[PDB]
Parts: sequence; C-alpha cells; structure tokens
Amino acid sequence: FESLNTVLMAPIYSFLEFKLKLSSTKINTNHYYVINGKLYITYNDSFKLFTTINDYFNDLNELSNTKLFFLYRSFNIYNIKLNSLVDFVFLKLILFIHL
Amino acid sequence: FFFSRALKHRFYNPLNVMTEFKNGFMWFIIILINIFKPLLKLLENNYINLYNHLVIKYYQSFICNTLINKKKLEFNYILSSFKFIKELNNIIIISLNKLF
Amino acid sequence: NVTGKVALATLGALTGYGAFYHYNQYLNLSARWQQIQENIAKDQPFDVDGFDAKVYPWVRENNVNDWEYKLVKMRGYFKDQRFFVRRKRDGKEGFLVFAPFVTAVERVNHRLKQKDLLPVEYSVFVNLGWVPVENKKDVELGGEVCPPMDAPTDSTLFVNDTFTGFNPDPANPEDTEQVTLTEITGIVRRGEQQDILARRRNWNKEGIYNWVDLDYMGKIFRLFNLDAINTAYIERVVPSFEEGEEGLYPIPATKDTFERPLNTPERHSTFFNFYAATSALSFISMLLL
Amino acid sequence: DTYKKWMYARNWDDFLQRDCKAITFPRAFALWIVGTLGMATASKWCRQILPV
Amino acid sequence: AHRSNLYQSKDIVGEKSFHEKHLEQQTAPYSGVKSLEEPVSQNKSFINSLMRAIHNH
Amino acid sequence: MNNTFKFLHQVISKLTLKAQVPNYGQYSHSLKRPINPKVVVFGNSSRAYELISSQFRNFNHVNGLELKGQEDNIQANKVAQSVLSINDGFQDGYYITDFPQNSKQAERLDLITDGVNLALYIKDPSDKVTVTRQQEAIDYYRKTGALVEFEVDPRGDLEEQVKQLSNQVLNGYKH
Amino acid sequence: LAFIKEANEMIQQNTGNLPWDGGKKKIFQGQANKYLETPYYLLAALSGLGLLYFLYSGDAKYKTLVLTPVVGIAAFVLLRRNQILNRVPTLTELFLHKDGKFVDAVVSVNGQLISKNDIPVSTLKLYRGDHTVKVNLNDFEDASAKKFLAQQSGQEGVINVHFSKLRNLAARNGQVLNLGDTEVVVPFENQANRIILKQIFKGVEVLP
Amino acid sequence: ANFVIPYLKPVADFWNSLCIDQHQDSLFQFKGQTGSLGTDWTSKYLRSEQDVYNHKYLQYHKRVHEAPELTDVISDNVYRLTLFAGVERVLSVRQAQAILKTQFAGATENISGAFQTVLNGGIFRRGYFRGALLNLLQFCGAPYQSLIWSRNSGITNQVIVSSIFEAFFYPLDTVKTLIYNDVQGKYKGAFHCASQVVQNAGWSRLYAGIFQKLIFNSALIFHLNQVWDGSSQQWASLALVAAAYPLLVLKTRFQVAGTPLALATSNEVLKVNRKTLYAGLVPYLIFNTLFAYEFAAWHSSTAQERVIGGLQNAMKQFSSPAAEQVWSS
Amino acid sequence: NSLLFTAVSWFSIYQFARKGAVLPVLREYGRYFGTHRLFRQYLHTLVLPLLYTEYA
Amino acid sequence: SKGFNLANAVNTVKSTLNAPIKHIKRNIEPTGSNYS
Repeated sequence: FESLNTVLMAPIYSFLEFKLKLSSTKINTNHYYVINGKLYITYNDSFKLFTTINDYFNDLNELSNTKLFFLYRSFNIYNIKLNSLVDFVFLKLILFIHL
Repeated sequence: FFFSRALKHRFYNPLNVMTEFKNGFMWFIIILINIFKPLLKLLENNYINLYNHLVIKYYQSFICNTLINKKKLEFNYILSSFKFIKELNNIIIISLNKLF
Repeated sequence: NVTGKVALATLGALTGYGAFYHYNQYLNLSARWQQIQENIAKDQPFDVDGFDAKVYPWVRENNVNDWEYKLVKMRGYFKDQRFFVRRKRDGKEGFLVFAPFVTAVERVNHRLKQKDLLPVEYSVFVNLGWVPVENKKDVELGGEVCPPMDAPTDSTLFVNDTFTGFNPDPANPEDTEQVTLTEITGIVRRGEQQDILARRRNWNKEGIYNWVDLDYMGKIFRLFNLDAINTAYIERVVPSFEEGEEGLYPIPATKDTFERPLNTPERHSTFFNFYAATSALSFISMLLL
Repeated sequence: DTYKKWMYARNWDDFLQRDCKAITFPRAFALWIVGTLGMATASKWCRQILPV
Repeated sequence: AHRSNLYQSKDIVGEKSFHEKHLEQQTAPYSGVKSLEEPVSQNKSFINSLMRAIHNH
Repeated sequence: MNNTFKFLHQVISKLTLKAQVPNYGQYSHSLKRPINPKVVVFGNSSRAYELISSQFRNFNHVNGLELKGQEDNIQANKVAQSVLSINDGFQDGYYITDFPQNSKQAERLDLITDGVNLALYIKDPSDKVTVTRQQEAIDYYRKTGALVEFEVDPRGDLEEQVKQLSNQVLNGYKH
Repeated sequence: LAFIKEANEMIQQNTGNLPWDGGKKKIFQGQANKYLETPYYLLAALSGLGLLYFLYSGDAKYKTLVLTPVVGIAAFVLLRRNQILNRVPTLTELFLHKDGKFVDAVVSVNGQLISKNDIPVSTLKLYRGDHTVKVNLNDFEDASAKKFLAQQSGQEGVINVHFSKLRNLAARNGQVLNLGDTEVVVPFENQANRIILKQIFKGVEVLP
Repeated sequence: ANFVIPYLKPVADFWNSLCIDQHQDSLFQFKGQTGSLGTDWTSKYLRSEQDVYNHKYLQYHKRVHEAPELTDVISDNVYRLTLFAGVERVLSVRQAQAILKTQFAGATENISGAFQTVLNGGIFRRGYFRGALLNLLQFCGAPYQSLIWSRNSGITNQVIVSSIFEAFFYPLDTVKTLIYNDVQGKYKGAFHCASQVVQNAGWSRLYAGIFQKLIFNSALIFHLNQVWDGSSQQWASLALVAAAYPLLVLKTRFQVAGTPLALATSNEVLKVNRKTLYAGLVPYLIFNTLFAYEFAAWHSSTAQERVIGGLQNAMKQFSSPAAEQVWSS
Repeated sequence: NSLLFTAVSWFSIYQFARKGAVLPVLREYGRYFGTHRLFRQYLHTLVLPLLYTEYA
Repeated sequence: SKGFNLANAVNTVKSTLNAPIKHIKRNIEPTGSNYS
C-alpha cells in the first residue's frame, strides 16, 4: 500500500520540487561566517575553512575523489593466493634447474 | 644429397659406418633411459607423499579428537585409499624391476 | 544443509508444476482422442474432387487443426517413388511407407503438336501404410495400392475435368492424356517435427529417417506444390481387415490401427507420474532435513 | 580427389618401388647404400648436436 | 614490493587513466547561469524563474 | 629468478594481480591514497605551518601537545582513537602535531593504528625545537621507512614548495 | 552516512577494536580457506569410468587412452590434497575474559565450528618455528600401515616427524598455535587486537 | 585436408548457414524432375523469393495457432537473452544503485556508473554476463509458462496468468537480482546466494517485492499488447509504464535490502529520496522499446491482421510494373 | 532539418548554460518584458529555422 | 548524479584531436643528423 502511494505521488513530488526551484532562488547568504579572521562556509554539521573559490572547488573535488574511491582503496591485502601460487611455481622450476 | 656430408666424417669406410651406427644407437638408448629413468624417483616420491599424507591425517584426526572430548581416531579418513595406492605403487615397481 | 533444503524445494516445485501441466495435457489429449475416435467411427468421408482436389481445403484455409483426423476420400493417381520412415507399430520394428498422390494436373502447353510439356502435378503425400523391417524389400516400385475406380456411367464425364484436369476414359483418344484414376479414403495428418529426445531424428544425407519431414520429402521427390505438401498428409484407411495374412505390403491402416501422434495421453501420464513422484520425494526429503 | 594424399604412396616400400623406381635388386641395393650413408650422417649429427 | 606498488614506480605520480579522468570530469559540480540568481528585479519574472529552474536545478 | 624466466614471471604476475586489485592499471594513481590517511608531521616554523595548511586543508588536526606528561600508552591510545574514525563530512585524513616525541610512543601508536600512513618531516633551518624533542620519533620513522623528508628553504616560492610537497606526500603514502 | 558507519566499523574491525560484550572481548578473528572436493571427486570418477568403458569397448584413441588416466590421476591427487587442506583445524575466533587468565576459542574443522571454553593463557604458545609431530604407531590397528610407517621413518614406536615435512598441507596459511591440548592453525589473514594477541601468544596473562 | 580442414569446414558451413538463405539453397540442392513441371532452377528461384514471406507467415501462424515452442520464443527475443543479456544486469544495478555502495567503488550515480559497475567485473561470469544464465532460465520460466496456459487470451487473462506464474517463480527473480547487484563476488552462484538468504533471513525474504513486480508486470503487459497492436496509443501505454516504473525500482531495492550488498534496510527502502524513484527510466524505456518482448502467441486480432497485411504487401511486391492490361487473358 | 537544427541548438545551449557558458548574441535582458538571453535564444533557434525553411 | 554534458564532450573531442599532435611533430622533427 505504501509503495502504491509513493508511486502515485512520484510525478507530483517531482513537479512540486520543480515548482519550489522555480519559486526559490539559490542565495541564502547564511553560509559565510567570519570566525576570528578567516572565512568559513557551511559544510554538513560543521564549518569549512574558506579563502578562495578555486580552493573550495579543489576541496570538493578531493572529497568526491575520497568518497568515490574509498571502496577500491580498501582491497584485501592478504588476497595473494594466486600470486603466491605463481611465485611458488616459478621458484619450484628454478629449484629443479638448480638441482 | 648424401655423399658430401657422409664424406666429411669418412663414411665411405664401412668400419666407420658400423662404428657410427653403434654410437648412434647407444646415444638414442641413453637419451631414452635418461628421459624415462626419473619414473622410479617419481614412484619413490609417491611413497613419501603417501607417508606424509598418513602422518598429516593422523595429526588432524588427533586434533579433532582433542577438540571434541572423544578418543576414536577416524582411521577411515586416516587411511583413505592408502591400501589401494600402496598396492598399485608396489605392483608397478615390482613389474618394472621384473622387466629389468 | 540449507543449500540442500533450497535445492530440494526448487526441484519439488518444478516437478510439481511439471506434473500439473502434464496431467492437464493428459486430460485435454484424452478428450481430444475420444472425440477423434467418435468422429472416425461415424465414417463419413469428405469428398476430394473438383476445385478442392487442386487446392486442398485445409491448405486453402490454413486450418489443418480443424481438419486433422478427418476422413477424406480423395481421387487421383500415385507416383512410383516410395518413402520409408522408421517407426514401430504394435511394438514391431518397421517403416511407414508414403507415396506422392497426384490429385490434380494442369496442362499449360498451347503448342501441343510442337512441344510435349510435362503437366504441372498437384500432389499430396499419402501414407500408404506400414511394413515390417524384414519385408521392406517386399514393397514394390509402382505397385498398385488398390484397384482403380470403375468407369463412370455418364458419357459426359469422359472429358478432362475443369479443375483436376483428369479424364477417366479407359481408352483415351489422346494417348498423352491417359490417366488411371484411383480413390483413396484416409484421415488427414499434420506433418511431424524433429524431437531428438523422442528419438525421432533423421540424417537426410545418410538416408535414415525417423520423423515425417514433408518439406524434405517434397524437395527430394521433386514435387511441385511444396507448401501444400508441407501443410499435411493423408494416412490411407481401409474398412477394417487391412491385411490379416498375405504377402501384401505395405499393410494399410484401419480406424483402430492408424499411426498415433507423438503427444499421447499415455506418454503424458508417464511424464505426470514421474514428475509427481519426484516432487513428492523431494518434499518428503525436505521435510526430513 | 579430395587432397587426402599428395604422393599417393601407400607405404615407404611403394615409394621405393614406384617413386624411386627401384624395381631391380641393384637399384634396391644402391638405394640401401644411400640410406646407410644418410643414417650414418644423421646419427653423427645427433651425436654432435647432443653429445651424450 | 612491486605488487604493493602495482608494478609501477613509487615516487612517480603518473598520468590518470581515462576512467579517473572521466571521474575527475563527471563529479565536478555544474555551475549554472550565475546571473539568473542575482537579486536583480528582472529575475523575478516567470520566464526568468523558469530559466533559472531548468538551467540551475 | 634467472634472467630468462623473468619475463614470463612478470607477465603472469601482472595478470594475476588483477585477482586481488581488479583493474589496478586503471586506478593506479588513485590507489596512491589510502582509505584513512594518518600522517605524523614533524616541523615547527612559519613555512612548515603554511605548507601543512596548504597540503592538509581537507585533513583534521590532532594536537599531541595537549597530551604531554601523561603515560606513553595512554597518549598513544588517545591519539589512535582520535585518528581511527571518519567524520560525518566524509573526512578520513588526520595529521598529528607535536606527537609522539618517543620511539616507544611511535611504536605503540603504529601498533594500535596498524601503522601510520605517512610520517612527514619538514626540515626547515628556521626551526630549532623539533630536533630537541622529536628526534627519537624521527629516527624510528626513518627506520620503519614511513618517514618522508621534505627539505624546505625558509624562503622561496610557496606555490613551488606546495606542489613539491603534494607530489612527495602522494608518493609517500603507505597502505 | 550509512556507508560512513559501515566504513568506521570496517576500520575498527581491521585495526582489531572488535566488540566488547560482557567480559568476553573478541581479540581474534580469522578466516579459513575452502578448497574444492566434489568437482575433483566427480572428475576422477568420470575418468575411471571412461577408462573402464574404453577397456570394455576398444574404440578409444591412443591419445584418449593416454590423457584419460593422466586427468584421472591429477584429479585424484587434487582431491586428496584438498581433503587434507579443508580438514585443517583453523582457529577463527578467540575471546579474552575480563579476568585475562582465560580465553574461549572457536575452531574451524572444515565446517564444524567447535567451541573450546576456558583455555588458560599460560597454556597458550605460538610456534614461531616448526615443531615435531609425535605419531604413535601403536594407535594404528593395521599391520600394513604399521610396517609402512616404520619403513618410511627410521623410528620404531612413537615416531617424530618434523613439521617442515608436513607444512605444505597441514599449515601453509598460518602459524601453529597450541591451545593447551589442541594445536590449531592461526591464519595469516586474521584481524585481531595486536597488543593483547602478542601478550597472550607468549603465555603472559593480560591484566584486567 | 586431414588435420585442419575437418575442424575448419564446420565453422565455414555454420557461417554460410548464418549468411545464406538455407531454404533457397535446399531448393537448389535437388536438380532435375520426377514428371512434374516447375522443378527447374528458374521456377525454384521464383518460388524461393516469395517463400521468405511465406515462411515468415507460416512461423507467425504456428506461433499463434499452435502450442508455443520454447526455442521459437527464444528465437523471437534472441538479442534480449544472448547479445544484450547484460543490459538486464545494468538496469537492475541502476534501479538498486540508490541503496548500493557503488558510488564508493568508482562508479557514478547514473547509467554510465551502472555500466562501469557491470563491466568492471569483466565480460564474463563475474562481469557483463553475470546472471545471464539465470535471466535465460527466468525467461523460460514465468513468461514462457504464461504463454502456454493463456495462448490467445485477452489482456485480462494474460495479466492473471502472468501474475500467477511470476508469483510462483518469484524466488528465481530475487536470486537473479541479488546475483546482479553484488560486485565483490560475495555470492558464488544462484544456489549459494539463495542458501545464504534463506539461512540468514528466511524463506519469506525471497518474496520482497512480489506485489510491485506483479503490478508493474500488468502495466508492462498492457503496454506490450498496445505496441503489438500498433494502435498509436502505444505512446500512452509507454507513459503509463513510465508512471508505474517506480514500482520496478521499489521491487529491485526491496530485493537487495537488509543484505551486505546494500546500505539500507527494508524500511529504509521507503525512506530513499523520491528523486531516485526513476533511477533507470530512460534506459529501461529505450531497451524495452527497441528490444521489446515478442510474444506472438499473445498477439490480438489487430496485431495479427497488421502483421499479415504487411506480409501481404510484401507479396504484392512480386509483379511486373509494366504489365499490360490486356482484353483477353 | 529545421527540427534537427532546433534540437541541436537547444541541447547545446542547455548543456553549455549548465556550466555557465552562454553565447552572448542577444542582450542579457530584453526590453519591455525583460526576458532573459537564454529564453530569447531558445525562441530564436526555434523560430528562425522555420522561417528560412518557409522562405526557401 | 548528472550524466552527459556537451561542454565535457567538446573538451574530450578537443583532447582527442590534440593528442596525436606531439607524435606528428616528433616525426616531422629534424634530428641532429645531417645526411650530406
């Protein structure tokens, strides 16, 4: 029943979001805080140091890169069964040659 | 197509021809013996591997019987075609030694 | 444990569905077969002469389903070539014997004296019958299937028919149009299809045939109406006592001896029993685990 | 022809009988001398290349 | 050590692969038409609001 | 490994390495960065602080100077708990200052955190305190191989120094 | 946020900060290796049946009669090797008590997770080097097996086999750890609290 | 001709069969006559060119008026199951992408990201063709069995039979979806995945989005019938499917939920951002418009008449354009 | 041809304006109604090709 | 996320048409050899 409700209301929700974007402007100026003597911009539940627009874009790109490759960078280090097999086979052949 | 090369080793001499035939046959036989000789060592290694498998299976069965508080080694797993492998290897080596 | 339970559940569900499907097919085929036997027992054959003998009603309407297992009494003459298909009848190894049956001819040559053209022959395959394996050589090339029709009493019938182009004149003044017509009564049977699992697979190059491939039969016998031949064939039926004891082959078929279809109620019952037993055993084993 | 054979010699003897036309005993013996020289040369080559 | 370095030289940055380059290009935020967000009264029209809604999301 | 089986060995090893790190050839650059970059920074000067701020703008600072005088194991445990989490902003990189100053503390921290991803010694002649307080830690990290030494002229192009430090830090990370 | 929580838990587990639940701290987590047995058994049986059929009906090529025994013997060797490897007793988890003088072990014996309770820490010892397996031939009730083991080994009664000879199959992916009475294999690909694990593996009780 | 040709000629013959009109070639394999005119090369070619449309009509008639044959159905949708079978996995991943941790594995949150997620595993068993065999088995399940028990029925009976058989075969769909959405190779086959799901979640877990699948299947059947008819309201049916599309997305997300594959639990499936309810709308519509299901049995009278009329025009091709209208003929 | 040109122009204008780039052909805000340059560019690319098609 | 973008596509096309420039220039480069 809830899924039927969500499906029926899905186009209406998209239209309402479009109407909200049409009726609203993306300027709130509630984000820039001058804590002591350095700029700060609203960032999740906290602040983020702000000095330059290019620096902010680079920070966003770095955060995106981190959250995009986080799972790749956590590969199983000890998943070396195949490499161990290859090294063992080659060293076994070399041992046979030495003998 | 055969005169010149045979002329290099003086194969117009029947004594040289006979000696070369004997040497070539001995070369072929020794090559075949070298190729097919490591089979005996492979059979001995099979015996050694069977012994190692028996020891490892005994060790694993002992550890398993130490885990669960029982004392009855699974000799069905410990042997696990030991008789068949031993008999096959024994008859193979006996036949090979009987042939030569 | 859990993997075994899942496998048993899947096997039981699939086999139960198969058993249900085969039971329903068994019921439908039993009803269809009793209807077919009731219709055949009436023995009221649709006559095949005239325009229906040139283009067959089942071919014309593409409704062989509505024409299958319906007795037709066709008139025409047979060809010499015979075709053998491996088949068992009453548990005995044998060959179904088919032969082209020219039901109509068309003469399109207007230069009659200058050129002697081959008439365009409209033919259908007639299942002449069944002969045991040991007597396959006993089948004769060009042998008479049955005595020809008697000479018509009406003198206006001794001309070429408008549709079939046949003249039933024993002494035709034109020696190039003499034809010995013959009347055969038989049921209409649809062509078979390849099913390897049923062991009906034919190696055309090697000359081994297990299912009725009407397309290949027409192509090899160089017949004209290839599509009409592929539509269906006629299984000749004789009024009981096909051949009780004689050296007469192929043995014709009767209302109680004609060739059964591959999809039989007995076969579907065997499939249903096997699937039901498998499903019950799988469910019992799943319960035990 | 389906290119299953190129020389059409069923066996070496046929070769020596037909392609070499060693119909007579002098021809057979001359070919045997040639084969002896070839075998000696081949054995010498095998001993030189693999001196075991 | 070579497998840990993925069979490429340590202390060499290297060039990003196409995928990485693509992921460096697709993850960048889209900078919409800035002028449509200005407090200019001409942006309060329905047409300008529609343009801002469809071009800036 | 003899000189003739080396080619086959390297080809088969390159093929089989994709079983552990799939498509590693297409992500070799990105995999230069670890999941949770823990960096221990040595250096106390104006240029050192500027380079730390430039390079670690997206990193979180841990002030080991706050943990001074306490037990070595307690300080290492506190630093480890500080550097073994991910913020709600998906910030996983931490850099630690004025820590550990002792080889024993560095070893304890590495054991608890499964090692530090990087140790960065910014050698600036204008800095005098570091060599008098963190020399044992610097030597320990040099021995363990996690130490990267960036020699900074106290004067020069800040952008050039930033680029060089970025390249060295990217190359010096440890998984 | 869900992935952030998942990644925090993964980082804690990798570093060894496993959950603390009522005086039972998970201080070890290991994974056992599984090797195929059924496909190799089926391949060996199929090769044997093929050889039997080709002997019954002489219509097999020389190359087929050469390859089939080779494939069958290779499959049989792999089957035996994997049967030995799978049934290796591998330690999977170890829980330290709040007292610190006892541990609880979970051992994988090819699928049957066995639990050993209240193992004293002083009875634990990790074998850095290879040890000697003591096989009591008197345990065997087979005269042929006794003779084979007394011929392959120079000993007569309780033979001693150095674990270097058995390390290819008995323990190739871990260290042999004595649990007082058992000798389990601690895997190399294991997640554990390093300090506590090092302390206990030396036989030293960790203070509460 | 003794070692290479015996193993090369079959390949060339298969190529020729795929490239030459076999039936026509068969007509040319029998040269001569047996007493009937019209069996020469010219007549056989003349009948052969019309035989293409004749055989298309005969195949359609067999599919409509006879019991369906699985192979025939597979021949109607060969590209959906053989060449583009991985597009099913791409669409499933895209639908479930909102709750899967694929955006953290170098994949964007769009169709390109779904493609890279599928293609990073290769082009085989663990990659593009992962679960292709399961998809083929599923096609031989609910759709094929629905085509048998409701051969020439109307849309209502088609929907009823298909819903019954999809509810009967839904666990296979759940297993296939789970095999589609795991990128770490955590499930080593359909049976392994099903066993893990049953032992860790229960038998009821295999029916996560059954009702959503049933309703979307009803909508899809209506759209397919309209497309087969070609009533020009097929675009209205496409709009109906697009409106009912989030049911398929919800089914996919419910199937991969409360599992290590996904980051969200079953309840959290309904708390996802509504903007993600149309995850694979355009790719799914394009794929099901180009490679639409071809269930010739389920064709209505309008669709049959349209197909036969097209074939009849194709037959109308065969005539002489400059044929003289003659008084006597 | 006119519809394809209009589609290409609309697609290009939308995709470039999504990244800030707007072709400065017309004034930023028109007279009278004050419509935006983007809207007037869309209108011109929709209308003028039709006018040229009709002219030819 | 957002998918296709024509500005990015044009940048990729320019990069593709610019990549083989260096190799063509190197081929047309005059070397230090003077084959008198």
